[PDB]
Formats: sequence, structure tokens, C-alpha cells
Amino acid sequence: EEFLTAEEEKAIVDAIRDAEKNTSGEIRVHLEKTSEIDVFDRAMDVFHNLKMDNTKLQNGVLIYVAVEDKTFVIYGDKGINDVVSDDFWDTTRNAIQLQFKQGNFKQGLVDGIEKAGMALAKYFPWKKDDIDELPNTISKG
Ligand SMILES: [Ca+2]
Ligand SMILES: [Ca+2]
Repeated sequence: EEFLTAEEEKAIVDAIRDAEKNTSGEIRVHLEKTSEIDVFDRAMDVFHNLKMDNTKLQNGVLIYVAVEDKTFVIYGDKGINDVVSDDFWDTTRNAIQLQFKQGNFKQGLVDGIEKAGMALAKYFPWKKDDIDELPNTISKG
């Protein structure tokens, strides 16, 4: 609950809104204290439980963070995985890690969100009648 201040949370939600003007992809952040040994499986469960599969193009992506460990997973839906190459999320991960290793938690998420919108834009361009399919709220567990 104290992971982020209200001002930091506002900056993150504003970064999602800006990223979603560059792509039809949908982005959410989920924060929790501790993860499971298989972090990918935990992020997949959270993605499901947040109903992030409810996008026309199956292009939702969850940035899952385990705050006590400062570890994270970028989990994209099937629409993304069917078209992108193996290095797709590298710039997003690097942008988050660069800031997390310096203790800049808010900035890591903002920078990752911005990078993710630009990466998704390559395969999922924003369209005039875009729908905001998933809430931009930070999910807390
Ligand atoms: Ca949208
Ligand atoms: Ca959204």
C-alpha cells in the first residue's frame, strides 16, 4: 500500500493513458509483496484473474511486480506472442531494471510503460475508434 505515493501512482496511471494513445495494446501494472517460485505462472494467474484477456486483439500486457524482491515479469497475451520476435520485451525490461537497480521504483514503471507502448505500436497501431478495453488502475494484491 506504501510501495507508491498517490503522486507516484498518478504518474503511472497517466503513463498508461499516454502509452495507450500509441497502440491498440492495453497495459496494466499489478503490485504485490511476494511472488511464487514460478513467477511466470503467478503473472499468468493474475492476468487471468484481472480478465486482461478481454481485448479484441488479445493484446493486453501485464507488468507484474513482486515489490519485496524488486523482481518482475512482463506477461503479454496470445495476440502479442503469436507475432512478436524473441527479443520483443527486452527494451521494456531493460528500461524498468535500469531504474529499479537505482531505487527509482516509480520511474522504472513509467519508463517501462512508455517503452511497452512504443514496442506494441510496431505490431498493434492505435486506431481512431480505439476503445479503452482494460482499466488503467494499478492492481494491488
Ligand atoms: Ca485501447
Ligand atoms: Ca487501458
